[PDB]
Amino acid sequence: PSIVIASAARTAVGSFNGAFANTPAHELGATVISAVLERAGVAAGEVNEVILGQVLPAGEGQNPARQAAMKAGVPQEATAWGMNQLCGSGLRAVALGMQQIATGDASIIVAGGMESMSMAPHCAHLRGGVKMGDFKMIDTMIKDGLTDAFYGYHMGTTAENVAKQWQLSRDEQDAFAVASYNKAEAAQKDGRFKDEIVPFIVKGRKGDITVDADEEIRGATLDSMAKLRPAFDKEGTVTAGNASGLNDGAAAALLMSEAEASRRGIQPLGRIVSWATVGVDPKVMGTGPIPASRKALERAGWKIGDLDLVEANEAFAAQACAVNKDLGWDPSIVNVNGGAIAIGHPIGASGARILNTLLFEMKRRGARKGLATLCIGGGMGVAMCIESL
Amino acid sequence: PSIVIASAARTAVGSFNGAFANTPAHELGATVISAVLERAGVAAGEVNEVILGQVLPAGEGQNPARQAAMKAGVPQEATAWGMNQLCGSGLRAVALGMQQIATGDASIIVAGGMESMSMAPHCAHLRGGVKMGDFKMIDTMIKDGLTDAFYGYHMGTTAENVAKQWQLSRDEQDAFAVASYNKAEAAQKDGRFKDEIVPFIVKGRKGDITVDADEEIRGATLDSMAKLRPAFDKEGTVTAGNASGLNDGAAAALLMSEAEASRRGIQPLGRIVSWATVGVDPKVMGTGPIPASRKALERAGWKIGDLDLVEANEAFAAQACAVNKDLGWDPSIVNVNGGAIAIGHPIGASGARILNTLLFEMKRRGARKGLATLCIGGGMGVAMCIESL
Amino acid sequence: PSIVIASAARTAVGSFNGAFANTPAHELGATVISAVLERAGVAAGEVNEVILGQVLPAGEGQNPARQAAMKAGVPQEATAWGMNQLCGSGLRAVALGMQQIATGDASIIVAGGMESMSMAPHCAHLRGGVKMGDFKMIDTMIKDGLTDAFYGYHMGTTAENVAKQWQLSRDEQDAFAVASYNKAEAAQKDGRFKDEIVPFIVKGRKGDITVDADEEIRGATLDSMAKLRPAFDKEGTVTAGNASGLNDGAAAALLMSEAEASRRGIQPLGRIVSWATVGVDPKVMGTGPIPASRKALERAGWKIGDLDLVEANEAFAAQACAVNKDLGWDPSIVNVNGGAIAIGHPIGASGARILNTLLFEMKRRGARKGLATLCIGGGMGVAMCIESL
Amino acid sequence: PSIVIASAARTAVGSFNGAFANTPAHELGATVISAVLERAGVAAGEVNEVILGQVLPAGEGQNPARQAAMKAGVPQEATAWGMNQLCGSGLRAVALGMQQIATGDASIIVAGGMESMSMAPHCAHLRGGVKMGDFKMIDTMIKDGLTDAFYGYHMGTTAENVAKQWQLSRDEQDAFAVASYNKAEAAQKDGRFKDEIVPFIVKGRKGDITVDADEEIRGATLDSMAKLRPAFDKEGTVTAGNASGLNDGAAAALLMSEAEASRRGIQPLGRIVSWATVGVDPKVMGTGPIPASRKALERAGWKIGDLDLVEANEAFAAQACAVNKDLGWDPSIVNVNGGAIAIGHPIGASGARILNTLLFEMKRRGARKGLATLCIGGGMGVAMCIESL
Ligand SMILES: CC(C)(COP(=O)(O)OP(=O)(O)OC[C@H]1O[C@@H](n2cnc3c(N)ncnc32)[C@H](O)[C@@H]1OP(=O)(O)O)[C@@H](O)C(=O)NCCC(=O)NCCS
Ligand SMILES: CC(C)(COP(=O)(O)OP(=O)(O)OC[C@H]1O[C@@H](n2cnc3c(N)ncnc32)[C@H](O)[C@@H]1OP(=O)(O)O)[C@@H](O)C(=O)NCCC(=O)NCCS
Ligand SMILES: CC(C)(COP(=O)(O)OP(=O)(O)OC[C@H]1O[C@@H](n2cnc3c(N)ncnc32)[C@H](O)[C@@H]1OP(=O)(O)O)[C@@H](O)C(=O)NCCC(=O)NCCS
Ligand SMILES: CC(C)(COP(=O)(O)OP(=O)(O)OC[C@H]1O[C@@H](n2cnc3c(N)ncnc32)[C@H](O)[C@@H]1OP(=O)(O)O)[C@@H](O)C(=O)NCCC(=O)NCCS
Ligand SMILES: [Cl-]
Ligand SMILES: [Cl-]
Repeated sequence: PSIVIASAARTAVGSFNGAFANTPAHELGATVISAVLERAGVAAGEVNEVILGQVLPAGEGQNPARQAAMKAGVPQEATAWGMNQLCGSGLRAVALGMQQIATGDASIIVAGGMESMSMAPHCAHLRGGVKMGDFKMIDTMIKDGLTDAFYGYHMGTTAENVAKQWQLSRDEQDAFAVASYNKAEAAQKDGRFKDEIVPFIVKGRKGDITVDADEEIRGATLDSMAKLRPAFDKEGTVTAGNASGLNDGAAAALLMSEAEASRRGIQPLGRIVSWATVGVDPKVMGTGPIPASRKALERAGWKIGDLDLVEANEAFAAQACAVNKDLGWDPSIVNVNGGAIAIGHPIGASGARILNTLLFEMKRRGARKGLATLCIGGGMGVAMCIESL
Repeated sequence: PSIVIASAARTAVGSFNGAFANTPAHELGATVISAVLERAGVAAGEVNEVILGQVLPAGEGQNPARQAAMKAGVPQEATAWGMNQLCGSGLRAVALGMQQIATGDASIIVAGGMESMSMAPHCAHLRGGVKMGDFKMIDTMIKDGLTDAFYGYHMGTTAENVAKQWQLSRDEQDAFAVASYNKAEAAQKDGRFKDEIVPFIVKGRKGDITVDADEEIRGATLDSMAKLRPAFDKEGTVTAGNASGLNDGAAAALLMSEAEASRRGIQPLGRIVSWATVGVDPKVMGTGPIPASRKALERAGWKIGDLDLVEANEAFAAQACAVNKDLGWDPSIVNVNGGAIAIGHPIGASGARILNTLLFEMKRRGARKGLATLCIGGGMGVAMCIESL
Repeated sequence: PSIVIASAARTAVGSFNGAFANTPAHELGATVISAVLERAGVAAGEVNEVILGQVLPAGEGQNPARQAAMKAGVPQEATAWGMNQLCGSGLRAVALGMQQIATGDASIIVAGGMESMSMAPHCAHLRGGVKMGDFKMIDTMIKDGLTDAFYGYHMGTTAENVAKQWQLSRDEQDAFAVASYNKAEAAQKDGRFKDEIVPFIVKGRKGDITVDADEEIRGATLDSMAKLRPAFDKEGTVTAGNASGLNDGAAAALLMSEAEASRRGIQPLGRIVSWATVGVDPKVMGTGPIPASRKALERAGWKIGDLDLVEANEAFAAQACAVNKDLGWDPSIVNVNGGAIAIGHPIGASGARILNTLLFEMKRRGARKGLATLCIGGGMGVAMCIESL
Repeated sequence: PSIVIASAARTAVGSFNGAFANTPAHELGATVISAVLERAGVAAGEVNEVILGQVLPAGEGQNPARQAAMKAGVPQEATAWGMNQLCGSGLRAVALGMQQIATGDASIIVAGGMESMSMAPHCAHLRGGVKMGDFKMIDTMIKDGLTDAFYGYHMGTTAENVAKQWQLSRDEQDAFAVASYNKAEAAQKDGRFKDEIVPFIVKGRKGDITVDADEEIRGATLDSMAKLRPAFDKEGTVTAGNASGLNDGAAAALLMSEAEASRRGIQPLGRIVSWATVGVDPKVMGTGPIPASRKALERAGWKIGDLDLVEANEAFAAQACAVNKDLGWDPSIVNVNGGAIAIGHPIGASGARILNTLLFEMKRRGARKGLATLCIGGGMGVAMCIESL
């Protein structure tokens, strides 16, 4: 069978404790679900299932994916569930939703990801009681999202391991960072994000605020990156500038068979040709996209040179430089409008975020063969190949 | 294609703050993952992916499914992720794992569920700061697992609504409870749970303790159940006895193609013929399995009378009577060895728990056509049809 | 015997989460202790005991009064302790320190009060453990400082009771408020607070900041005060403007016998002639100063008309108007430089704050007979009479 | 003037999380206040002021001393306040109340101490917000009661400093421990605690329980105490047996002039002749009573040999041996009925607890000149001399 992406939308990537500081994840997910239905002309009463990836759902209630679907207008007859493959969750939900229609068990799937790292609460197991002494209040964002459970240190330390393993100097990593900021700043000015971004209405008590611009996009220079202190180790290279930040947002895509799009007169953004996921050593989780993209290309029967456009998520400057240096694809086609270093890294939603950036990127310049991939904590990677119709 | 279940295992369902009081979820998941590999003769280096459902992973670290696979012995080459469809998570992971091999994207899948409601922490959003006044510490088990996010009350209140519409007397619900305990009492005595249960070693500081028996099995009487006070409403019918409890445990199943099983000389427990999931009104979420089982049966080409054994999860006595009364299947084949009212309700693992109980019961008494289904909070249901080889 | 006040000092009253947001109470107290020693020519090695009132010391460590004395330079040979009579703590410590020298058990006492309501933590009894359900995180400032333990409502409700019992209109309370702001702002412009205020250096990571002005002194308007909604009752008269705020600060005074001051050539600010404390009904705790000041005046043998200057703490506009209406003293001599409505209300330190304001105003204009008094939560009041040497 | 102790009472010292696990301090204080009034024939409407020492009042509400007086029956006209000199609060409150009558400002004072270390909550300053990362939940009992704010370690470490500097072997410390337990067991068997102890009725949901016996009194052996591991240092000498525990309780005494007692026909337990408090190095806070008792004896004009009975609080076995070795008084008259090692150490109430034990023992065996003293955290000590009428 053939599965296409009829429409795709995403909210503007918000800053940590920024515009979406007090906005739950499912409310951001409800906006993109309603948006992909409007952009494709499909009614809510036709969605079979909603698949939204989310890593930090603590305190939001029973199944925020169902809450997002019901709030967006999807009726009670449909189903919904959340998945967690860390950073590659947003892209795997699209592949999982692709398999739902592939196995003949569904006809229309709204799949994507949503994440609100600002609303992540602090937790502590208190059922057994604390008879005496102090106890830690654990940050769910850091513990369940940003710390490798096998070695105990942050994901930035795994980037330091990649930097030591590939011999990536502080100047070479900062040079890759400023390139991402310069490509993202030009894209926001030229309006290359307006098609992907659906405006979100932050309902506040002191009036309403419309968010329709990635607020983590700033202007960095090569000298403003050499003054940043290392954020993870006292003798390291990864700083707050050459590393992706903590962000909120949501993204989704409307999936359907290739015959259904022709029946509805829908012109899909692209067709899902192949997907893949492979694991690596958690010490060097940043090398995840290397065998994942090659396995995706191997299943699609495509060479690396056949690709016309690449979206490789920039979790860190060290991991992004190695993947580009190793795969050897033309860096002029990788993250043409910037990357997660300049846009943001909403863990649950970043998988579908770079998919939105890629799908509209293939349409805007006439690219035919695209590829999106991300690195995953704990030593994993996911990749998907998209062809234009 | 054809997907079979080569092996299945489950831990004993532990009580709230009982044997697994201080045991993380992924440790229980590691035992079942390693068990299904031993019972089938498949090495750990052959698992492509691990799909484990889990509702309450707060404070356990990055992707507890990955931690369970690595601790069980699954190498770094494989991938892993967690899913959340509330109570139907344990069963949907099997269907999702079936689709991985169906689409030719995987060869060996270890799928199931794990949940540790005792290790569920209390949380509170504290990033924005508390300027003044008291703030609540939210229990993640109740909030993210046992409260409908659309009406705000407990799952027990939804059972009262099902009881009001289906005319289920106070005595008729207690009669279903004692029937579940008496069938569970006979199953534990006759040893019909020893094959499915894999022993877990609770390593404590005062020696080691082996857990290989469901510690929630007691002897209930009809008069000891009519004196229980309603635990959810001041004037109701749902009590602590006729409702599922808070429990810990894990369960899984090894998935593989039917040709691969014959090539390895494995005798599969059964073949996955059909699956389905549909949503219902959140007011009567206990009626989830009603439209789900018919959709699963219609895809398999089976009549309702064709089933030889049924495992319908007993979230509440009210919901179980309604699901049985509407489909009209012979009550002698539903939960022959007892149900969740007497065994326990590990949210993430209950979907695969009743699958293990069904698979080993179908094999020991020669049943050919089986069906497992559960109700899901928020108004959903999941069902799977299994045939024996 | 005769006990005089050789010197007195106070820190600038800081706003809630303002200049002293991250400054512990004992650090503010150490500055005032060092100040009263410099202004009197007495060394730190001569202080026999340090008595500092403090209402909210939770989480600050063992006996913050001892920490303030040690940090200020008082040697280990001396003693120190903290007391708690709520809002009258700052003034009762002076009377208690006066009794130390009166009974011949001490010769030089540094007495006063300190409070940091911004550093008040949230607490919860967790030793018995929370098996199930949510639990409240109790604000120590609200619970242990601003809530009557006999009727359960805020201290602002007791002001409403005083307003209802004394028939104090909303316009009369706001008129008293703007009068307090105008007297304090004009006093701050004319520099009538520089003598009392000792500058505090808030050592922050982004440089040092000197605080030498009560930062809650603002310009209020009658129309900007009549639009404020009542903060305690939905249909009431006490608002955030006509009520004292939550504030941080410290104040103290160096006590010594009248003969020792003449031996040291010190000109004391005043002599403590009489003191008194009496209790009232907790429903109308604002009437505390009424029988306390009358008992203090009778012990000194003074009539109400004999007073030349009065400092009656303005906890609320309702409580302050009632005290003036009952005692009947000339309002032109009460709070000449403003009150707690415009300066601030650090509960533990407010008792010594108005003492500093009274002592320095009596000295500059030649007043001989003064009286300071405050209302106390739970239905109490404290008052002290000061005569000039 | 002359101030006598007309009556005295105390609650049984409860164990940590024991009989008084859920009993607030002021409820224990209300029982002792009512008890000292009945034993002297004085009504509650005659008490001028209530002075209760308390170290851990976090979360109990506004001024727990006021709550204890009101619940015991003291009318609203009277006043009440709490003081905090750590371990010397219970005894210094008696001295402060003695000075109230000495300066002619009061006639009848109910003074003592109360402490409920089991009800001590965990706290954390959360107004400024936790931007990122984990934060500790501070135990108010450990932080504000048992940790030296100048060196950061527990009070047990100060005992280790005393033990190393005074040449006190670990076996000599354990030998002092069993002597305290054996003297307490014999005193409890012979009923020498019945006069001082007033029964407390713990009102629980499962019926009422009368507590009239110190539940921390057990039978210890020399070999069961020499096998205990040091609780403060990994290679130390202070164990859980030779150190005082965490306990709850309350104690008080009714103070009045010697002439007023004769007017009422009251036979006082003793007359307060002298009191004193002096500070020492916080490194060796256990040596507090050494210069404090010498100063108290010098104010009374008594030599050490003039004492007939001594109550020296046993905070630790190391500090108690050093105080006896330096002062050189006959150990046969010190703690005849046992000490805090076997009875308990309620911080706020220990000062008045050993006062009750001293007052009733001096009366029962005819002792004339007595002395009570305790060591105080942060490097202080307090002592009081009592003579018989
Ligand atoms: C690195 C990290 C800790 C930054 O945390 P942060 O401090 O709250 O973010 P900030 O923007 O405040 O960075 C701190 C400083 O750097 C500055 N800064 C950020 N980006 C900059 C840039 N491009 N140029 C210059 N300065 C920059 C900030 O303005 C700030 O200024 P300050 O010195 O006054 O504080 C966070 O982004 C991170 O850990 N990212 C990786 C997390 C993650 O998702 N890992 C998994 C990926 S798979
Ligand atoms: C978990 C649950 C049992 C809570 O009841 P509970 O009040 O917390 O149970 P308790 O903590 O009071 O302790 C268990 C009590 O039940 C009693 N009990 C348990 N099984 C019993 C039996 N078979 N016969 C008689 N009494 C029994 C115990 O003796 C105890 O009595 P007690 O209250 O006097 O001490 C249940 O009411 C519930 O809330 N389930 C929610 C989980 C859920 O939603 N499942 C469906 C998912 S859709
Ligand atoms: C009354 C109380 C709850 C105020 O709470 P608060 O909101 O945190 O204090 P605020 O100053 O921030 O009041 C908030 C609003 O009122 C405004 N406001 C405050 N004082 C004002 C004034 N004098 N004129 C005009 N506006 C004023 C603030 O600017 C703010 O407006 P905005 O936030 O809408 O822009 C608090 O001050 C209080 O409870 N005090 C009681 C003290 C007490 O009990 N003492 C012991 C009694 S013995
Ligand atoms: C010493 C201290 C750390 C121990 O706390 P604790 O361990 O909770 O006290 P416990 O009652 O639980 O004693 C626990 C252990 O010691 C043993 N123990 C206690 N008292 C004993 C005794 N009298 N004889 C023999 N063994 C004893 C217990 O049985 C247990 O050993 P176990 O593991 O074999 O069961 C704690 O009491 C403390 O900090 N005390 C200091 C109090 C203080 O500083 N007061 C102020 C003085 S200035
Ligand atoms: Cl002196
Ligand atoms: Cl009197």
